Amino acid sequence: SMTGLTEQEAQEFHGIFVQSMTAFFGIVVIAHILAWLWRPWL
Amino acid sequence: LTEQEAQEFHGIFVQSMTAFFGIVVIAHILAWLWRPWL
Amino acid sequence: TGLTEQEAQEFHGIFVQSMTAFFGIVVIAHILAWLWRPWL
Amino acid sequence: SPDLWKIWLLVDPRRILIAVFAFLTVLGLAIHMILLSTAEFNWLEDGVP
Amino acid sequence: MSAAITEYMDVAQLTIWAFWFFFAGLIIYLRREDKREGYPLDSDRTERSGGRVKVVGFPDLAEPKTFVLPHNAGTVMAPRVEAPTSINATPVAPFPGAPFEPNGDPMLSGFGPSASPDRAKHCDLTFEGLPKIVPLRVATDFSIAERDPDPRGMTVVGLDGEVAGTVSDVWVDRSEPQIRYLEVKVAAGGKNVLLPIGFSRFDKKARKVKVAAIKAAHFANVPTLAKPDQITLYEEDKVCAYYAGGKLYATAERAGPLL
Amino acid sequence: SMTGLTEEEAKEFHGIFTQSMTMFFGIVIIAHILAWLWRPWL
Amino acid sequence: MTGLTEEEAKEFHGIFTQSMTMFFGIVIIAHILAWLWRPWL
Amino acid sequence: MHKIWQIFDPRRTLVALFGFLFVLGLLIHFILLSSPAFNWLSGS
Amino acid sequence: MHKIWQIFDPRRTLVALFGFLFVLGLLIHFILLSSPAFNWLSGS
Amino acid sequence: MHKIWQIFDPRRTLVALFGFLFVLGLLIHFILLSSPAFNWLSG
Amino acid sequence: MHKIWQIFDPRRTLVALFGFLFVLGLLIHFILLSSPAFNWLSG
Amino acid sequence: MHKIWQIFDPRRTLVALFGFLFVLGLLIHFILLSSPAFNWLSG
Amino acid sequence: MHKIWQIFDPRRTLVALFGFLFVLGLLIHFILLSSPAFNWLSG
Amino acid sequence: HKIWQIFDPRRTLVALFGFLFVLGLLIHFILLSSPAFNWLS
Amino acid sequence: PEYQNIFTTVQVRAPAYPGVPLPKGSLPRIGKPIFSYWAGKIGDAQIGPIYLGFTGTLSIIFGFMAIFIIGFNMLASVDWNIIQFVKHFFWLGLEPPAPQYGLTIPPLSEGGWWLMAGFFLTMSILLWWVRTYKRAEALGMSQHLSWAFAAAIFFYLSLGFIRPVMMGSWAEAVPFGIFPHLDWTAAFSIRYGNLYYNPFHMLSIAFLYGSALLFAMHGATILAVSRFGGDREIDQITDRGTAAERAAIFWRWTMGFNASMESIHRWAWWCAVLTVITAGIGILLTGTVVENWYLWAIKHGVAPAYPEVVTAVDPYAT
Amino acid sequence: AMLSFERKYRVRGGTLIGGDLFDFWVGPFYVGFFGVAGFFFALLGVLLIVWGATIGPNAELQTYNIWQISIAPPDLSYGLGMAPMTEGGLWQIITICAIGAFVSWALREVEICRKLGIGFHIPFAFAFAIGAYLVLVVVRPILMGAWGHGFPYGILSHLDWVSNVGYQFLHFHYNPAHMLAITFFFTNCLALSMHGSLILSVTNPQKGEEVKTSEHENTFFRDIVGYSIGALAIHRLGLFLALSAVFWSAVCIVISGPFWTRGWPEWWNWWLELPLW
Ligand code: BCL
Ligand code: BCL
Ligand code: BCL
Ligand code: BCL
Ligand code: BCL
Ligand SMILES: CC[C@H]1c2cc3[nH]c4c(c3C)C(=O)[C@H](C(=O)OC)c4c3nc(cc4[nH]c(cc(n2)[C@@H]1C)c(C(C)=O)c4C)[C@@H](C)[C@@H]3CCC(=O)OC/C=C(\C)CCC[C@H](C)CCC[C@H](C)CCCC(C)C
Ligand SMILES: COC(C)(C)C/C=C/C(C)=C/C=C/C(C)=C/C=C/C(C)=C/C=C\C=C(C)\C=C\C=C(C)\C=C\C=C(C)\C=C\CC(C)(C)OC
Ligand SMILES: [Ca+2]
Ligand SMILES: [Fe+3]
Ligand SMILES: [Mg+2]
Repeated sequence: SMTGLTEQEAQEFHGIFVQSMTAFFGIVVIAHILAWLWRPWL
Repeated sequence: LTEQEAQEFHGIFVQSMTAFFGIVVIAHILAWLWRPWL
Repeated sequence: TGLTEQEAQEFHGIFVQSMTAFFGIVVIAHILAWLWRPWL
Repeated sequence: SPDLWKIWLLVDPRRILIAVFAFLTVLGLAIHMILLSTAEFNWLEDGVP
Repeated sequence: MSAAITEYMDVAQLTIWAFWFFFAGLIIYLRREDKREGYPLDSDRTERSGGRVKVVGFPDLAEPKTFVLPHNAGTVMAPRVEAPTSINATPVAPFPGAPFEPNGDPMLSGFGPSASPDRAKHCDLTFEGLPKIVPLRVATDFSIAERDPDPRGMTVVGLDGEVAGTVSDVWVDRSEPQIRYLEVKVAAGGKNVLLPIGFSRFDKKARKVKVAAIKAAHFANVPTLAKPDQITLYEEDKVCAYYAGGKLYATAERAGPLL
Repeated sequence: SMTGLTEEEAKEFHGIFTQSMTMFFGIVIIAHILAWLWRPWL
Repeated sequence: MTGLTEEEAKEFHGIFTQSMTMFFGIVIIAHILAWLWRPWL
Repeated sequence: MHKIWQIFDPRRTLVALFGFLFVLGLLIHFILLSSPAFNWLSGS
Repeated sequence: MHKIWQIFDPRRTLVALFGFLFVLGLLIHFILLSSPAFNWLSGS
Repeated sequence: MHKIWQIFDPRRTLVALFGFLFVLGLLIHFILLSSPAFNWLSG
Repeated sequence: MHKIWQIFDPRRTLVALFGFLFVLGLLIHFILLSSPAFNWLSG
Repeated sequence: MHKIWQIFDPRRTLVALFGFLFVLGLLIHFILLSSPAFNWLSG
Repeated sequence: MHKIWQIFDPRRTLVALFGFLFVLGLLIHFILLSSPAFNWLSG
Repeated sequence: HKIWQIFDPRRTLVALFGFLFVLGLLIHFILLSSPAFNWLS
Repeated sequence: PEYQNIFTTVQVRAPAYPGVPLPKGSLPRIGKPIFSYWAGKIGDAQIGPIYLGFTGTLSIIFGFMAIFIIGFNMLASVDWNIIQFVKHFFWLGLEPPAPQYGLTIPPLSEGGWWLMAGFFLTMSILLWWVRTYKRAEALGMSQHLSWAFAAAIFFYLSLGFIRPVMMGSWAEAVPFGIFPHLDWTAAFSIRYGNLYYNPFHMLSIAFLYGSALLFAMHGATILAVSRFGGDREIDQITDRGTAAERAAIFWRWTMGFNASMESIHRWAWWCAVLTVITAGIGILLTGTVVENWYLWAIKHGVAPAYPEVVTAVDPYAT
Repeated sequence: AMLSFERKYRVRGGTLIGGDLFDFWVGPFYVGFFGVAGFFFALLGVLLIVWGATIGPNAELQTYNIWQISIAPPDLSYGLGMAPMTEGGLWQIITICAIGAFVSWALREVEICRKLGIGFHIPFAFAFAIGAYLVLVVVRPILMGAWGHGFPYGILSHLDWVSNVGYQFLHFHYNPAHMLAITFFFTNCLALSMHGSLILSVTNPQKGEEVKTSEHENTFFRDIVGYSIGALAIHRLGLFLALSAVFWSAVCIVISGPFWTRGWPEWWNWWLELPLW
């Protein structure tokens, strides 16, 4: 009620937000695997 | 602004971004061939 | 910007044509520059 | 370009002439001064003749 | 990349020269914005050529810009063109640059320090659309601060110390809560005239308002407003300009010179 | 329209603007040819 | 867009061309004298 | 969890999220460059 | 995905994106010119 | 992409672009001059 | 508990809480990076 | 050339012209005095 | 030359000329006072 | 004697007296700067 | 004598103005406004309310962490003695890392705390910049304040981040202390050969001097015509009154040219902004492309030459 | 020429001295009696500056480089007396011309204020700048006992004077009045940018928006810092900050040398030596 977004509007944005965040985290995970192969830090 | 223009702009934006990323990938391949950094 | 698609197609046509002309002599300049002193 | 004259329908061809003449003069001044700064292309202090 | 561009040129020298080109361009821009008011200039150069030569100097004028006034009060262009206006004065001498002597009574001439433009004949509006400068009789929720003397009932005296009237009411700005005008009941004909706060010197101990601008007898000719409970931008300038003329016209000694 | 210039005036201006620019470039080319003869930089 | 008629534009151009040409003439003579006095190239 | 967007505006949150991510990305890249063992712009 | 442009103005996004990318591209070129390993204007 | 001029004013974009290219042209020329390897003004 | 959100604004609290946690997380990593014994970006 | 006075105000021209000549006259005298080769007041 | 006063008013001109002459006279005297060979107050 | 129809004789006396006093001060100070003519020594 | 409009003689009280309504989804303004009598004598009596959004809250948290770290290290530097903390407070400071560490992260007391304070303060300043951007945007106003704040931030970043990174050393950055950062300012000029001869230092001073000149001119001008309602500058800009005319005419009769009621604020805006823009540029040039500004001035014929009435024999030239 | 609304303001009278004799305009400028006096004060001072440049420090060091031109005050050995023209006497005459030009400029502004019926804030504010100059070349040299303490008239040479005077106290940043003056200068620049931004952002609002009101101005800074000083009071504040900076700068230089001869950091020893610590 403080943002003027309905339950369905919040439901649909969350689906796209989670999917977009998942793809970003996927690229990040791949980038760190490559970074680890280049030069491990632990 | 409207809903229909959103897909119109998005299609051109995606293609323009794809073309820009394509040149970027080519430039980095050439840069890697010239002098690799890793 | 108050510019309908009628007048946004020929401005783009000249703009692309001028850009190609500008990029055409840029490439020649860099080819001459590369022949003079390659930077890579 | 088949029709380059259409440029003068969006930029006034009076303040463009003033800007071009001012710009070319300043650029011409700059390049002369750059050459004067150079020990090779300074034509007033090179001793030739 | 190095600090030296040639044997003599270096990066610091190029950077300072780059600034001068920008600064020259900036001054041209600022001078162009300066010339959105009062241009083209009024000159004998234009008068003698019959308007064929416009005096604008350099840089010339910019394209008009639009100010969309709130509450659909109209759109005003800054580099506008105003109708020619005739001054109420005659030159003291015919050579260019000579001043002018106001015609008739200088206080009522509307010339010099009493000159004023014709502003829009509508009141200045608050953000909600109510008139901004209103008397305290209609701005009921407005009140004088407890620690300050209430101007109502104070005596108004002129330049010479003669009583001009009493403060019947106080006019305040509703948007910013400050006093703008003192409504003075003139004790010569019982007609209420406005006294701008800028021409008012409060004497708290004696509850007296001192007006050095004009004499007590000059309050009868202060410009009046069409509506008693609101003042337009046009009338604000007329009231303030009349008092301003007193700073030069109220007394013979005020025209100078000291010696 | 935008500049108060008609299509025929822009055709007129462009022809002489091109002619003046071409002649200015011609003087420039001669100047650089003389400059190159005087002291080449490449 | 300047208030100048067709005839004045041609008339001003004629005097302007002559005055510029004469000024350029004196400049050329001065530079010839300057070159003889002390050549710079 | 989908009700987090009934509390926070998606447009403002996304801008702030992208802004923080970009600054965080620059911060981590700068820390790695500042550390000699992970500076990839050294040729070694 | 295409729904992003409902809230984000395409006119403001493009100019900000172009300004951001140019500054980022300018910064990276300057960083490489600073590093002797990747300075292509040193002649070596 | 002809539609890009719906949102970008042709007059404002053109002069800004030409000014942008000029300063970039100055910047690259000056960077080359600062480099002793590519300085064409030295002997 | 749960009534804590009847006196604390959930919108203001989460931003303050997440901001503090982010600052705290940055601070601890900075301290560990400062420590030679725990700096993980060395040889 | 008499028509230059239909372009330029004679009064504004003379003030600008006389002011420039006076400044130019002072400038050359000062320049000569600054060089010992042409300073006529040194001896 | 009497028509010069139809161009230059005798009000602004006559006081400007006297001021310029006085400053010119002061300047020349100061110049001579600053020149050792023409300083008449040297003794 | 016609100078008084362009200069007000009452304003002129103030300017004249201001001018002469300033001039007299300058000359005295110039003499004081000159060791040969500095009488305060 | 005449009312000089320096102090408000009679103040009027109205119910406290909540503020122009913000768009939907904005946090309510916090704080119940009060009325200070003395604040009303010189200015507006109302204090508050303030808007504390998400960005302002984060800036506060980042900002406090920086200030707390600085103060803690100041207190640690006097071995926790709170009495000695007060005595030496002006002299206390948080030093940047030592030169031998370069751009690496040193131990806590050897510059590590400085980097954290530098980073947290930088984040709060950047967050505060976003806050100024959003407050203007929420009110439909333009972003002139954000641009001017960004100019000040650019100079701040040049002092402590950009230039030290360019130099490859955190030891070039500014200490967090009252007198220590003055010592840095003096040492900076001394180290790089008299910053007076930095042309961008000269420009920065011209604009800093010009800012005081313009505000004195503009402030006195508006007070001079405030009897005609000249302080109501928005009305004068949109509908030019006699206050704006007399103000413009005064300066035209004085110095031959004038601004408008609107463009004087463009002169004001640019003079203040150019103070820190040139300040930042001049800092970035120092040590990177110029080693000694006095010798740079000698090279470019800027430094005056004085007759050699005093000289020293160089003991190294033997 | 004159502004399109200016003709109705060009009125005779309001002169302090001269009456109708000098009451006229030259182009845009109003001259009056003090415009005539100020112009020839300035003309003589400028011509003596050029002459001082023409003779220079000496024949070999003479230069017309505008950065290097310098007219120096006398040696301190001359005290408060007049010096020979080439040994600082030219500086003394130029200083007198400068004082005449500045005061005439201020008095000409007074006459313009009287013509327009406006307040005298502008000449009053300019008097502070004149007072700061008078402290530099009159009050401090007199207190120090020599005209040679004035700063030289040169674009870069007067910076060398500021540098060396500053290091006569070993660390000039610790000058308490200097710190206060700098605080006002920096605050004034901050206040000027804020005021310029607020006026511009309101009269030039977002695209497709109307001009904002005084409520928007007050609301804007209340939303940021929690306080709005007001449209009228920001001009009082800007004037106060600018004049306070100059007042405390005049104090800071007049106490340096006349009223304090040690290093400026040593002045704070009163605080360090308090028995509280
Ligand atoms: C360094 C080696 C040479 C030298 C190498 C070059 C080279 C190479 C060039 C010049 C050019 C120029 N040189 Mg050179 N030049 C030297 C030394 C000098 C000296 C000097 C005292 O030492 C001077 C004063 C000049 C001056 C000039 C100008 C005549 C000209 C640039 C004008 C311009 O910018 O127009 C720009 C502004 C305008 C308004 C142009 C307007 C164009 C119009 C539409 C065409 C008709 C012009 C009209 C009749 C007015 C005449 C103006 C002319 C441009 C002169 N040179 C040395 C000795 N010089 C440039 C040139 O040839 O330009 C013509 C050029 O390319
Ligand atoms: C010894 C040093 C070790 C190390 C030991 C540890 C330890 C121990 C911890 C971390 C933790 C973290 N480390 Mg580590 N870490 C190292 C090096 C790194 C490097 C690096 C470039 O070297 C990076 C970028 C990180 C980054 C991180 C973060 C992912 C995380 C802190 C998050 C936080 O503060 O949230 C606070 C900020 C917020 C804004 C909180 C709000 C979160 C979001 C916005 C809300 C989501 C709601 C959701 C339902 C709740 C789950 C969230 C989860 C994070 C998924 N570490 C080295 C190798 N690191 C911490 C962690 O695991 O936290 C999860 C932790 O305890
Ligand atoms: C370092 C080795 C070489 C050198 C290597 C290069 C290389 C590589 C390049 C240049 C380029 C340029 N060089 Mg180079 N150059 C050198 C030294 C110089 C010197 C000098 C003093 O020594 C000068 C004055 C120049 C000058 C120039 C310019 C002609 C040009 C930059 C244009 C620009 O900035 O556009 C910015 C300004 C604008 C874009 C304004 C727009 C107006 C113009 C007219 C656009 C027209 C568009 C289109 C062409 C119109 C035609 C359409 C048809 C007529 C229908 N070079 C040295 C000797 N130089 C660049 C170039 O060739 O660009 C053309 C380039 O790529
Ligand atoms: C080598 C150095 C020589 C020397 C060589 C030269 C040379 C060469 C020239 C002069 C010239 C002049 N010299 Mg000399 N001169 C020397 C030493 C001096 C000394 C000095 C105290 O030492 C002084 C005061 C002068 C003064 C003068 C001026 C009389 C004159 C410049 C006037 C001017 O600039 O008009 C410009 C100012 C104006 C025009 C303003 C006018 C004001 C009024 C309102 C307008 C009236 C116009 C009037 C009706 C017509 C004017 C012309 C008339 C026919 C008289 N010389 C030394 C000894 N001198 C120049 C000259 O002869 O010019 C006539 C000149 O060419
Ligand atoms: C090593 C040197 C020392 C130092 C030694 C000194 C000395 C010595 C002095 C200062 C003074 C000042 N210092 Mg300090 N100062 C130092 C470092 C600083 C730093 C810094 C960032 O580190 C700052 C911000 C300052 C700031 C200041 C100001 C408070 C003050 C200069 C303003 C002023 O006096 O206005 C006053 C303004 C004027 C005097 C201008 C007068 C204007 C006149 C009336 C009009 C002239 C008209 C003109 C001729 C018109 C020309 C016509 C054109 C066509 C326009 N200092 C260092 C540590 N400082 C000065 C001061 O306080 O003086 C009072 C001073 O003397
Ligand atoms: C007091 C607050 C600030 C302030 C205010 C202020 N200044 C003012 C005013 C005000 C209110 C005016 O009304 C008046 C004005 O007209 O402004 C446009 C002015 C003014 N402030 C000016 C400059 C100025 N103000 C400065 C400072 C300040 N002014 C303060 C910071 C500075 C600094 C810090 O350096 C300068 C350079 C002028 C633009 C103008 C006054 C013009 C004037 O007096 O004209 C008469 C003189 C001439 C026309 C020429 C000079 C004649 C001399 C004989 C030459 C010798 C001068 C000097 C002794 C040697 C050279 C100096 C060296 C250091 C290089
Ligand atoms: C209520 O408060 C309490 C009592 C709790 C604590 C009180 C504390 C007190 C009294 C604090 C007092 C502080 C004072 C007086 C501070 C004075 C500060 C001054 C004068 C500072 C002046 C200048 C400082 C500057 C310009 C610093 C600039 C630093 C910058 C820009 C640093 C940037 C650093 C970055 C971005 C760090 C990067 C770190 C990398 C390596 C990524 O990190 C890993
Ligand atoms: Ca030669
Ligand atoms: Fe203002
Ligand atoms: Mg230190």
